[PDB]
Amino acid sequence: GEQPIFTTRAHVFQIDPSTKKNWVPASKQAVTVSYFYDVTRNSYRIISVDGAKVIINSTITPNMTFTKTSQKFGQWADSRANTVFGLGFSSELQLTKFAEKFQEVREAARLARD
Amino acid sequence: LLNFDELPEPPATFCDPEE
Repeated sequence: GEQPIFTTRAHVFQIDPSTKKNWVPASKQAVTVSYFYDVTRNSYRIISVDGAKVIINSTITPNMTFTKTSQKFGQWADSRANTVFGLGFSSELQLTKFAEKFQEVREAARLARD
Repeated sequence: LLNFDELPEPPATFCDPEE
């Protein structure tokens, strides 16, 4: 009931809630990050898992934005989890492809709820 | 709020060079 849409690998970070200025690593090494379409819920999600620890389970809505802050790093806010996720990539192209997929998914999310 | 008045710097490993 869940189809993978796009898969990449990145280092995952979350912004420190107190200072809002520091990145806390949410994974020791790089982890798999995937976009999924949830056929049961008619929604798109970003899912990253490190064994039995679910690091990212972000449902993507049209309002959410992925902001690139370097050639290899970008971030998006997830109000449901009350956090900001950052992803660090080993090549600039992986960041670009992730950002482009993110924008694609935002419109799919809005078109899917029409 | 989760809003940023200023965007945060990326982690030092993933920053763009400056110079």
